[PDB]
Amino acid sequence: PSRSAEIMKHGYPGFTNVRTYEDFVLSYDYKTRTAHWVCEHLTPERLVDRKLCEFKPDITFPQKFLSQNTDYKCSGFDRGHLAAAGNHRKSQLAVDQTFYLSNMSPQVGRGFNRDKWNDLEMHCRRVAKKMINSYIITGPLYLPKLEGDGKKYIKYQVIGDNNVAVPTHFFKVALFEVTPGKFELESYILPNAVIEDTVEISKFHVPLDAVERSAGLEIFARLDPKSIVKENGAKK
Amino acid sequence: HGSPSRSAEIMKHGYPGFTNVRTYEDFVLSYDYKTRTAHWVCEHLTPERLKHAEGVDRKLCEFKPDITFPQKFLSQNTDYKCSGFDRGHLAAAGNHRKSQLAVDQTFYLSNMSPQVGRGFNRDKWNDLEMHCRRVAKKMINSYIITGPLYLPKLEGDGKKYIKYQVIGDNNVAVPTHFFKVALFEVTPGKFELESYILPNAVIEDTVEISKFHVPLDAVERSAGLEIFARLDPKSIVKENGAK
Ligand SMILES: [Mg+2]
Ligand SMILES: [Mg+2]
Repeated sequence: PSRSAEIMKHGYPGFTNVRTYEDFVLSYDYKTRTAHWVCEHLTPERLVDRKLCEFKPDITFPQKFLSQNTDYKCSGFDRGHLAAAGNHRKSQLAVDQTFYLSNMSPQVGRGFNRDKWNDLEMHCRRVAKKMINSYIITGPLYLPKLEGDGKKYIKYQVIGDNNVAVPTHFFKVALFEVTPGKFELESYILPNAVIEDTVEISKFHVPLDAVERSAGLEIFARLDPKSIVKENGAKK
Repeated sequence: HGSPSRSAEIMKHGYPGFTNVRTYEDFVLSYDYKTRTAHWVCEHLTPERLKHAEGVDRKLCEFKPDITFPQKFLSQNTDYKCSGFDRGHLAAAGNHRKSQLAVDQTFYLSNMSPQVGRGFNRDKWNDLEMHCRRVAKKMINSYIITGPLYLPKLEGDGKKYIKYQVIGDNNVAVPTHFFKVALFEVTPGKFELESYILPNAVIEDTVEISKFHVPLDAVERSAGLEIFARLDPKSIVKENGAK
């Protein structure tokens, strides 16, 4: 209601099958059976037993477009939450909802979901605690690669009876309000793959344009570019 | 006086989705920023609308981007040029015969998908389009929803993959298949439904279009869309020629 406007202050990346939860906002893709994007707003103050949580479908979407635990089970992938449970520990209801399958994408486990991707999540929280407001957009990507015939193909696995898409990569875009009305921007794209623990997350910095162009989204479109005072660690 | 406004008339039986919608003069389109082609298009035909207004000429139309979408999500003629694929119109030029503007707009790249030419766009796919017009000439109203599909195949590792080429600087998706669903009003409030999925591939000319019938549910699951979702089932008197 008013919370959703707080979360979405800087713009909707898109308007497709939008659902507003207690403490995050999500756009769902009926074709991939995972999200287009999720948006979160963090503050030091906003940053309960996670063990009570249950992976389950959000049944406010049509049945024919749901993913299920059986799709992820024995798939070789984790149920990887886009809006991290660790970002929503203010109430049991908030964290419970991060375990909805609409907020999950199939993720490589060891080496990614459990490690380097988690490192990135921890980074955003660490910085968010020193900031006024923070906004995080997170979502899957399906990126082309050149093949042996010299042509470009998008190729991605689908898992389970419901053919849930396994993204090739994920994006995360963080906006940190360092001083009132002034923001630091950080944009990342990481492969859905085993990543060495030694790889610093800055190696995955990309221009925001890359995220937008690849995802088909318009990110922080309400925000005046002149209010961005730092971008991927570089002063502006 | 009460004759409906055009977009309302076209969309009488519901929007399959609401993403990046463009209402053109004589068809409605939902555009996919990720694939740089449509999610779906919807058209409404009647026998009268299939009577050509003399002087309207497809020869005067130009393929061109609809520049009202953000630049970074546009396709261009150069994406298709030398790609190995035709610019295949989802809402067919031949369905829009009553004004030059109306047919001009079918040549917007938003309404184009990369299609195999010989044996598909120019042949079996066109056979399906012609079939729909032939049937529409005998119905009170006809509604057609058309769109691209990206469908999985089982590979040798025992895993399923969706794989499709992307073409040009803008990485326009080449759909694996296309769907078409036609709703034919045969008597007031009663409808015949026809649903098809064809591969974006060379198809033998001798193959009957009816070989590509699928249940509507199949199209919906594949496309991630809710198609003719407001229809009472009792209003449907025939499905894929049956009943
Ligand atoms: Mg996780
Ligand atoms: Mg054609």
